[PDB]
Amino acid sequence: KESAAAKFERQHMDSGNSPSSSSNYCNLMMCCRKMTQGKCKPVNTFVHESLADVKAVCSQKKVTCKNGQTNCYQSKSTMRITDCRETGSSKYPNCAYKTTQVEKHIIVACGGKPSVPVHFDASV
Amino acid sequence: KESAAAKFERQHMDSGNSPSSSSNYCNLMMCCRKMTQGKCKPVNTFVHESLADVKAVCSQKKVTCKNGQTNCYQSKSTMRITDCRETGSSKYPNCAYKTTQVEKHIIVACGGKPSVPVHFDASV
Ligand SMILES: O=c1ccn([C@@H]2O[C@H](COP(=O)(O)OP(=O)(O)O)[C@@H](O)[C@H]2O)c(=O)[nH]1
Ligand SMILES: O=c1ccn([C@@H]2O[C@H](COP(=O)(O)OP(=O)(O)O)[C@@H](O)[C@H]2O)c(=O)[nH]1
Repeated sequence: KESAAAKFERQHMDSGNSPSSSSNYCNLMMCCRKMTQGKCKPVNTFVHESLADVKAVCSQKKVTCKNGQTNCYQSKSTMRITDCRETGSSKYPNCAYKTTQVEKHIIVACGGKPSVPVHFDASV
Repeated sequence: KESAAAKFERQHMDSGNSPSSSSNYCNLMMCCRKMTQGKCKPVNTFVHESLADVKAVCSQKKVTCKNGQTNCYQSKSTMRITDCRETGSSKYPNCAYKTTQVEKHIIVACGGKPSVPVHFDASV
């Protein structure tokens, strides 16, 4: 069971950062979205366009998936995204990331009926 | 089991204009620090000072806790803190927070051995 001291540190301590630390976006988001459990997911992209716009990519340009699957689609326009990449100094369970703001076309794999994004393949 | 569509939304979607803005600090932190699981914690403060400085409060000015417990202590000096307060628009599981930065004395409950902060009581 989590100690009261550890609980206080979790709920109330942020010694290493401040709200103005914009570079801290990936650290917090990778944590929030449960991609730092068991191991640090080394690379992950968040998309800041609407869900509707990202869903619409499944009806846009058909392209080769990096893994050779044939259900990938490239966005018709660039999108505002953030790449989160684990730093060389990063070490589990303290997963540290570099935050890179980018505007590139995205490639997603689509699946299901209706066909919706299921995997982020790449930016180009 | 988490659907593929939902997994993509969790891993790859953060729709919005200024994702890394200081205004989003509480949204990110309250999620990462596990205070939005089950329900939105309505009010929470993060402290930007060193753990040593916060621990030092346990040997400073004794004050009664808001709840009548007798193990609270007030910091002799002000500390850099961030208050996170639920917005009007906020409703679980879409917890939404207003981020406000202030410099105030903190009041914490101290417990255990060594006596360390275990609860954040108030700022003054
Ligand atoms: O630009 C990228 C590249 C990869 N990924 C994620 O990283 C995972 C796999 O990483 P990558 O393809 O780079 O390495 P590999 O699959 O060869 O191990 C994928 O599931 C994606 O979710 C991402 O979010 N953005
Ligand atoms: O300035 C504050 C006041 C409250 N809290 C947190 O909010 C919880 C309860 O809030 P409070 O006692 O102030 O009001 P209550 O919810 O009991 O009516 C506490 O456990 C604290 O962790 C906080 O972080 N900062």
